[PDB]
Amino acid sequence: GNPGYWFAGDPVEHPDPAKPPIVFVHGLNGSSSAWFDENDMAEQAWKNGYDAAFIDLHPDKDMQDNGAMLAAKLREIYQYFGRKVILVSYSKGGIDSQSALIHHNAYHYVERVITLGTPHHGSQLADLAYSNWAGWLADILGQKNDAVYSLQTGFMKSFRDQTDNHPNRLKTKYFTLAGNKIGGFGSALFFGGVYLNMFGENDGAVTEKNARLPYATNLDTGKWDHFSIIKGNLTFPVFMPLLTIQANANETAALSYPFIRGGENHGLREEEFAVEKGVKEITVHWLSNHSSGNIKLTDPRGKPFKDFSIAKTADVFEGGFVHSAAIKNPAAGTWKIASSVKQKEAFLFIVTFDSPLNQQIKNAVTRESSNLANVKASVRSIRYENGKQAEKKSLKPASINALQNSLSFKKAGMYSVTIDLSGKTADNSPFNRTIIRSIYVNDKGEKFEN
Repeated sequence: GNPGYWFAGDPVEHPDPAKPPIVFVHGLNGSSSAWFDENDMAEQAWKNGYDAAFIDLHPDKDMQDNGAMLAAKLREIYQYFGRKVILVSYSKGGIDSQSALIHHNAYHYVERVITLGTPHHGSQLADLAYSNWAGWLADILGQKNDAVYSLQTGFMKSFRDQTDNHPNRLKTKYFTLAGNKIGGFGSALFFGGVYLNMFGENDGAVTEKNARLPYATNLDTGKWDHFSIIKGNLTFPVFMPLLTIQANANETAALSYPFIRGGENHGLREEEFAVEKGVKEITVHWLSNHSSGNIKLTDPRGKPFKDFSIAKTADVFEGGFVHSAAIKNPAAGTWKIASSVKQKEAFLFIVTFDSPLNQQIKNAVTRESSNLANVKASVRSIRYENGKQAEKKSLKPASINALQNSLSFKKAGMYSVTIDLSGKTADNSPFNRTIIRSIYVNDKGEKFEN
C-alpha cells in the first residue's frame, strides 16, 4: 500500500449514534487491500449500517512506528466522522492498535478495539524465523524486518509488561477473536498449523492462547484460519454484536517439540533424523526460497517416499515455499531427507512429532527426573540489538546438568536460543529434538520469556 493513507468506505444514508464508524487495520506485510481482495468486509459494514475507514500502516515496521502513525491518523479520522470510532484490527494490526491507544494516546478517538487473530503474546513462527537454523532462509526471504522482529514472543512478553498495567489500558474496552482452523494438507497454512499444533490450538499463524488479552472479552475460538478470519461474510456478523455490547472480561479454558535443521544447498543436501519407537505421526517439512527442488524422504530400511505436497509459506515466512509430508506410525530408526536442486537454495528442515516422548523431553529440560538416557544438548544462539544481529554463538554438545550454566542473558537485547537435544529413550531407540527459546532482556537486565 502507501503507509499513512486512509479512506472512508461508502457512506451510510442514515448513520446511527448507536453505531460508531469502524476503522479496519491490516496486519503484517499487508495494506488496506486485505479488506477488499476476494473480501466483502466494506460491503458487510455498509449493508449493516456502519460507516467505515481503511488505513495503510507500515507493512514492515514495529508497533511503535505503526502505533504513532495510527494515532496521528485516528485524530484525522475522528475529525472526519465527528465521533469516536471502533478499531477492527487484524493480526499485527491489533498490536499497532494498542500501541496507538495506550502508548500514543489515541484512546481519545476510539470507543473500543476488536482484534482478529492478533498475536498479543507473540508468534512462535517469528521466534522460528529469528532462530539460528532459520538464518539462511530468513535472509534471502527478506523476512527480517522491524515488524517480524517485534512479533517474537520474548519481545511481545516485554510489550505486554509495558502495556497491560499502563494507566491508558483501562480507558478502552478490548475484544479478541481467534481461529482454531489450520490449513488443509497442500495449502499455505498447513506447515504453520502443524508447527503451531506443538504449542496448541491455532489458526495456522497464531495460537489461540497468544491471540488473547487478560482484561479483554476473549471470544470463544471460531472455526477460522488466519486467512478466513478477515472474510467479511464469515466474521463481520460474528463481531457485529461486539461493536456495541457491554461485556465483561473472560478467560478461555486451558507441548510437543520439533527437530530442526537449516543451511544452504547448491546441489544435493541430505539431513538425517532419528525417529524414536512409538511415534504416532511425524510431519516433515522442507522450507525453501524456491519450489523446483526434488524432495526424497528415505526410511530406516532405505524405502523412499516422494509424496510431498508443495505450498507457499505465509505470514512471517511469506515469499517462500514448503514441501510437506505426514507419515502415520513411522518406523523407528534413522530417516533421511534429501533435497536435490539445480538452483541455489537456503533451507529450513522441520520435523514435528506426535509422540509420548514429549513428556520426557519437558522433564529433562526442567527440574524433573525422566526415563531418558545419555542426554546431550548443544546450544546455538543469536543476540539482536534494535532489530540487528549483534552476536552469534555456537557451543559443543554437553550434558543437561551443564545446559543451565552455559546459558547467560546479562546483556540487553532480543535472544534466540536453539537447544539441540539428543539421546536414547527408555526402549533404547535414539531421539532428537530442537527447542527454540525467545528471550528479551531490557536495560535493567530483566528477562522476558513466554
